[PDB]
Amino acid sequence: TALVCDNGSGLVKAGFAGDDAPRAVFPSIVGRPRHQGVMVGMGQKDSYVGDEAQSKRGILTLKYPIEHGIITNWDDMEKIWHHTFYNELRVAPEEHPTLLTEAPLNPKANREKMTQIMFETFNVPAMYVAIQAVLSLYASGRTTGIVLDSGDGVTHNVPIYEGYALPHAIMRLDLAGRDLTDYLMKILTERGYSFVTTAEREIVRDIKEKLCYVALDFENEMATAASSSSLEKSYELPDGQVITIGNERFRCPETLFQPSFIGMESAGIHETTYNSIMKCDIDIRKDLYANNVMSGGTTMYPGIADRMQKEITALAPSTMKIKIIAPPERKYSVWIGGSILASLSTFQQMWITKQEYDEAGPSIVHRKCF
Amino acid sequence: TALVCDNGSGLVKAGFAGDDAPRAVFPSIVGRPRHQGVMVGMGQKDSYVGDEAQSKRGILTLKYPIEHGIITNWDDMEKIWHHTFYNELRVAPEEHPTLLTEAPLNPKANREKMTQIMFETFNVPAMYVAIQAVLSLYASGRTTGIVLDSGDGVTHNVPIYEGYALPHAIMRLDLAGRDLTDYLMKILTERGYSFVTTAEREIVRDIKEKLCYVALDFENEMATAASSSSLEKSYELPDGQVITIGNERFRCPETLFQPSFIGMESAGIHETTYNSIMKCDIDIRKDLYANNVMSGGTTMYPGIADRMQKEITALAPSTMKIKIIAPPERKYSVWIGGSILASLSTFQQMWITKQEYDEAGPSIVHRKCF
Amino acid sequence: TALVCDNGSGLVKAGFAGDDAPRAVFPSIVGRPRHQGVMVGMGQKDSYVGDEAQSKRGILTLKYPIEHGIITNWDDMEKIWHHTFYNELRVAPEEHPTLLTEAPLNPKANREKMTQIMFETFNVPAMYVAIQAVLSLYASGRTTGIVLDSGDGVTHNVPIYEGYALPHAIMRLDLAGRDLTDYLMKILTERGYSFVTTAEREIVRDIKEKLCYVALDFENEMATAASSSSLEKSYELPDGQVITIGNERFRCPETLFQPSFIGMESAGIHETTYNSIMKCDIDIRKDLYANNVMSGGTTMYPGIADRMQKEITALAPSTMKIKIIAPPERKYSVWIGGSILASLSTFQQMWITKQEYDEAGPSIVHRKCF
Amino acid sequence: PFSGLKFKQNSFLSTVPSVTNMHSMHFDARETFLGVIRKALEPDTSTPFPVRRAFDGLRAEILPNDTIKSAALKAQCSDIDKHPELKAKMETLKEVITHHPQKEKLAEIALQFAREAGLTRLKGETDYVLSNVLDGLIGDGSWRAGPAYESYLNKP
Ligand SMILES: Nc1ncnc2c1ncn2[C@@H]1O[C@H](COP(=O)(O)OP(=O)(O)O)[C@@H](O)[C@H]1O
Ligand SMILES: Nc1ncnc2c1ncn2[C@@H]1O[C@H](COP(=O)(O)OP(=O)(O)O)[C@@H](O)[C@H]1O
Ligand SMILES: Nc1ncnc2c1ncn2[C@@H]1O[C@H](COP(=O)(O)OP(=O)(O)O)[C@@H](O)[C@H]1O
Ligand SMILES: [Mg+2]
Ligand SMILES: [Mg+2]
Ligand SMILES: [Mg+2]
Repeated sequence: TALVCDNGSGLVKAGFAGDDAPRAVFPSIVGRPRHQGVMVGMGQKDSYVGDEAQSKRGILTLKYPIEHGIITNWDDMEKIWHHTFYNELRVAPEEHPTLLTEAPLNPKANREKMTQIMFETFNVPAMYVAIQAVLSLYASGRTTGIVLDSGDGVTHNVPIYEGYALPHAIMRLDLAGRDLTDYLMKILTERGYSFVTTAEREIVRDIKEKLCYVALDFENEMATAASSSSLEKSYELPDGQVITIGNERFRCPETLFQPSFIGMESAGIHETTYNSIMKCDIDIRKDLYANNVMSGGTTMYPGIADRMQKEITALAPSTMKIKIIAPPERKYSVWIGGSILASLSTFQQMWITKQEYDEAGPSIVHRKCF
Repeated sequence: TALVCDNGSGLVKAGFAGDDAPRAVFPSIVGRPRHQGVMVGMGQKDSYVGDEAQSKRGILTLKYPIEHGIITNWDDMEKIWHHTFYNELRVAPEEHPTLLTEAPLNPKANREKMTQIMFETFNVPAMYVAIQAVLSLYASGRTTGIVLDSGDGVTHNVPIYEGYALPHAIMRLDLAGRDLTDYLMKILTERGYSFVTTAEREIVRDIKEKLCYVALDFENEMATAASSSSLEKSYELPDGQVITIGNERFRCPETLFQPSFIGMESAGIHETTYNSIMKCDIDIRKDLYANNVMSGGTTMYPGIADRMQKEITALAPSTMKIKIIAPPERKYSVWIGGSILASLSTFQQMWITKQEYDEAGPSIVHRKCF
Repeated sequence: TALVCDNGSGLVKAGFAGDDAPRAVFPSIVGRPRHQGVMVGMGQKDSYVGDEAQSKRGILTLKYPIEHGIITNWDDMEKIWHHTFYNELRVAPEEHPTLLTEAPLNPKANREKMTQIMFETFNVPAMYVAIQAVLSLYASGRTTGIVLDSGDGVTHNVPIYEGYALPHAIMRLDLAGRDLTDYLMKILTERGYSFVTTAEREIVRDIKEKLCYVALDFENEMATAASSSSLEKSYELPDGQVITIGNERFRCPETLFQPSFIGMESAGIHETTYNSIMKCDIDIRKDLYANNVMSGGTTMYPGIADRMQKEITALAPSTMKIKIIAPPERKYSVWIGGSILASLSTFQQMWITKQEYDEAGPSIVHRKCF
Repeated sequence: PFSGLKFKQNSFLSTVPSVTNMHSMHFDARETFLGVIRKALEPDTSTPFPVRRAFDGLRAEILPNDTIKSAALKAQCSDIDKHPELKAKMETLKEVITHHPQKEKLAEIALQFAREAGLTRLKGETDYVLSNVLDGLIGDGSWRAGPAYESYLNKP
C-alpha cells in the first residue's frame, strides 16, 4: 500500500492510502536543547522531533523546517520524514509508494528536492507530489468548486471546474495560522501577558486554537467586548497562572479578513476568494460560488464559515447563491483526499517511478505532477 | 424511414422524414478543454459535441466546423454527424436514407465530401443533398415564391416559379447571424461590456436572440433611444452580472439592411431580394413580389417582416402587392420541407444509392442533386 | 500653443505641440500612505502622484487610475491631470487646447467623461480625443500601414490605407505590459522570489524592462536555458538582494504570442495582426504586409520585431514581403504623432471648442472625433 | 428624484484606507471617509445620461473633490438654517444613500472609520454634511453615541 504524507507547515499528517484518517499527526518541529544538561546519562540526544519535542519544549529551541509552505531546513525535514516513516508509521519506505503534498506557486526547487530526498535518502519505489487544494476536493468528493486551503504557513485558492484547474486563477497568500499566532502574541502584550519570546509560541498557539473565533460582525463584537465583558474567557498556562482574554479572541482571526493589523497590503481571504472566482471564465462562476470548499486547520475557527458566507455574498451579485462547504474533518481533508487519490486504480500510472527518476533526475517531478 | 439532417452553420436540425419537427436540435459546435488537469478518475473526454459542449462551455474552446455554409473542419463535422446519428437520433445510419441540406453557390467539394463521408464512413444506403431555399418552399406548401433563407452562416435568395428555379437570379450573402453576433460583440464594448472568448460569444448570441429586434425606421429609433431610455432592456449574465442594452438592440439586426456597418460593400437583404426579382423574367415578378417567404433563425427578429415589407415596397413599383410570408416555424421550415420531400413517394427514385455512388464516385452528387 | 497629453495606462506623456519629445513623462499612479502616523508635520499630504509616488513607493499603496486603457478612478485621474498641467508642464489649461489619446473600441463614457472634465474642471478652450494607433502613423510619417500599439493596458492594431481606417478590422486585446508584469511576478515565484505588494510590482516591472526579451524560437530558447546557464542574468533589488532569472527572461514576453500562458483564449499579437490584415480588402493587404509599424513600450522588447517578422511571414503567403517598422522612438510614437497632428494648420478646424461643448454637451466628442 | 440610478458594486472598496493609516496622527477622517462615499455614489455607466448628469451635479456639490470647495461647503452648512437649498440637496442625497444597494457595507466602513479614525468623535456636534451621510448609512443615528472602548485599566 502507498503512504500519504501531508507535510504541512505546522503538522505532519501521515498514514496509509485507503484509511479514513492519518495514523500519525504530530507537530512539524525539531527541538535542540538550550541549557547545560547537566547529568551523566541525560541529554545525549542532540535533537527531538514532533511530540517528543513538544513534551520537552521547556528546555528546547523549537524550529519549524517548513515556513510558508516552503522547506527551509532540509536536514531537519529529513529528520521529520525519518521520524514519520520509522517511528510513527513503522514502515520500510523502500516498499511503499509515498504521496507528498505542497501548496501551489511554491518554488520549483522545493518539489525538486522533495523528489531527490525521497528517491535517494529513503529509496521509495515511487512517489508523487500533489497540490493540497486539489486533494481537498477529492476528500469533499466534488469535481467542481474553489478550495480555500489555509494551514499553518500558506492560504491558497484553487478554482476547479469539472476536474479542470484554472492555474491563472490560483491565488496564494502567505498569511496563515502561524502569522495569526504571532499576531496573538503581539496583541496579548496589550494585557500583562508578555510571552514576547520564542519559548512560549506554542502555548499561545494552543490559546488560539482553544479560545479564538471569527466574529460575524467585527464592529458589533468590538462594541460588545468594550461594553459588557461577557466575551472574556480564562486560560490556564502550564505554570498554573490564569490569563483572561477578551476582544483578542476575535481580533486575532480578524487578520484573515483584514490582512492589515500585521502590515500586509493584500486583501482578506473573502476578497481573495472572490477575486479568484472573477478571474475564472464567466460561465463557471455560478458553480464556483456554490462550491466554496474550506480546508486546513486555519479554517477551524468557530464562525469563519458564517463570516465567509456573509462576506462573499456582499461581494458577489445578489442573484448568485453563495455556499460555503466546511466539513467537520476539513482539518484532515487534504490527507483524506490524498488517501482517496493514492488508492485509485486510474492513479497507479501517475506515480513517479525510481526508474523514471534516475533516468531523468529531479526534473521529472515537473512533468508528472501539477 | 429516411433521416433529414439540416446541419446549418449554427445548429443541427435532425429527425425522421414525415415528422412535423426535428427530433434533435443542438448547436453545431465541438468544444475542447483549454485548461489543465487535474483530477483523475473524472469522466473527462478529449472533446465535447453539441449540448454537452454548451453545458461545459466555461472550460472549453468552442469551434464551429461550418462557417458561412462551408464545412471547414471535416474531422469535427464527422463527430458532429456521429453525435447526431448515434447519440441524438439513436439509429444505425446503415439502414436509413439520409437527406442533407446545403446553401446554393457553395463549393462543389463541399457536396462531394458530404457524399463521400455518408457512403464510406456512415455507410448510408442512400442519400440526397437538397438546397435549403427549395426546402423552405416545400414547408410553406407553395411552388412559386422567392425564398429568403438566413441562418447562422449565409443569407441566400432563390426565386422559384411553378417549381422552376432561375439559378442565374440566385443571390448569396455571407452575412448571417454569426456576423450579427460578432457585430453585437463589438458594439457592446461601447457600454464597457467585454466579450472575447468563444464561450462568451454564445452569451452574446443569447442576448441577440432574446433582446434584439428590427427597427421599422432606423433613424426614428435612434432618435428615440437618444432621447429616452424606454428602449433599454436588462440582461443577466450567467454569473449574476446585469448588462443594460439600448440602441444596440436594433443596431445589430440593422446590419442585415446596412451591411456597411460591418464594412461589407454589399446591398442589404431588402435590396438583394429586390435585385433577385429584377433578374427574373418580367412575367413572374408579380407572383414573386407577393410570395417572399422567410426562413432561418436570422429571420426571427421581431419586426423584420414588417421592415422587409416596407423596404421592398419602396423599391418595387407602387402597383405591385408586396407580401412577406413569415411563418412562426420559419426557423425549422427548412427541416420541415426536407421531411416533406423525403416522405414523397415520387422522390424515392431520386436518392443517390450506394450502387450509384460506388460506380460514379463522389461526383454523382452534381448530376443527381441540384 | 496646444498641449498633447498621451494619458496611457502606465505612463503620462505630456508636452507641447510642435516639440520632438514629450516634456513630462511620469508614471500614471496615485499612491496613498498605508502605514501609521507618527511624526508631527510629516503626514499632512494624502495621496502622491507620479514620480513622487514612485519615490515614496515603499510606504504607499500604488494604484493606477487607468486599467486596460479605461479610466476606472476618475478622482485619481483628475489628480493625475492636475499634476500634469500645473506641476509638470507649469501651464494654465484654460489658455491651451489639449489633444489627448485613447485606445479604439473603448467605452464611450470614457471619452464623454474626459471631455466633461477637460471643459468643466480645467476650462480648456478646446480639446480633441485621438486614436493612439492613428497617431503612431503620423509619427512614422506614413499614410498607409497597420499599426500595432501595445502599451501598459491594452494592445491593438488599426489598419489604415491611404489615410482611410478600416474600423471593422480593428483588433483589441486586454493583454499588454501590465499583464506581462503580473505574469513575471507569478513565474518569479518558481525561483523563490515573492513580490506581492503594489510597491514590489513596480520592481518587477523594472526587472521586466531591464532583462526581458523575445526569443526568436521559443522552444529552442527553452532547451538552451535548460541545458546551460548562459541566459541567466542577475538583478539587484532596492535593498541589495540579488535575484537571477533564466528562462523567465523570455517566457514573460512570450505571453504576447501565446496568451494561453495567462489563461487567455485570444491569439498572439502575431496572429491578431494577420487576422486584422485578412479582414481588410484583398487589394490593400500587400501594402499592409509591408507597413507593420510598432509603437508603445510593450514593443520595446529586444527581438520583438524579428519575432513578429518571423511569425507573420509564416502566416502570410510566401510571395508577400513582410516588413516590421520599429522606430527607436517607438515608446513616444503616439505622443510624437499627436504633436504633429496638433500643430497641423488643417487640423485647427477639428478641435472641439468650448462653445461647441456648451451647445451639444459631452456627446459632441462622438461626432467630432474618430 | 433619481429613478434608474445604478452604482457599480464594490467600486468603493479600493478607496478604503488601511486600518494602520487610520491611526495616523494627521489622518483626515472626514475627507477620507467622504471620499469613500463619493466613490461609492459614482453612478454606474448603465444609468441613463439625464439621471447621471442630474445626480453628478448633486454629489459634486455635496461631495466635491476639491478641499477648498469641501471646506467652503462645510462652513456654509454651519448655518444651514439660512440655506434651504442645501437642506433640500442634503436631504435628497441622504435619500439616495439610504437606498444604496451596498448600504450595509458602507455602514461597516463608516463604523470602522469611527472606531479607528475617530470619525464621529464630535458625537452630536458633527457637521451637517457628515452627520447626514452617517444618518443615511446608519438610520437610527446611534453613531452619535461614540464607539464603545475597552478601558483596559481596572479590568476584573
Ligand atoms: N480548532 C482550531 N481553531 C483554530 N485554529 C486551529 C485549530 N486547529 C488547528 N488550528 C491551526 O491550524 C494550523 C495547522 O493547520 P494544518 O491544516 O495542520 O496546517 P498544515 O497543513 O500546514 O500543517 C495551526 O497553526 C493551528 O494554529
Ligand atoms: N429568436 C431569434 N431572434 C434572433 N435571432 C435568432 C433567433 N433564433 C435564432 N436566431 C439566430 O439564428 C441562427 C440559427 O438559425 P438557423 O436557421 O438554425 O441557422 P442554421 O440553419 O445555420 O442552423 C443563430 O445564429 C441565432 O443567432
Ligand atoms: N525597454 C522596455 N522593455 C520592455 N518593456 C517595456 C520597456 N519600456 C517600457 N516597457 C513596458 O511598456 C509599458 C509602458 O508603455 P507605454 O507606451 O508608456 O504604455 P502607456 O501608453 O499605456 O503608458 C510599461 O508597462 C512597461 O512595462
Ligand atoms: Mg495543510
Ligand atoms: Mg438554416
Ligand atoms: Mg501608449
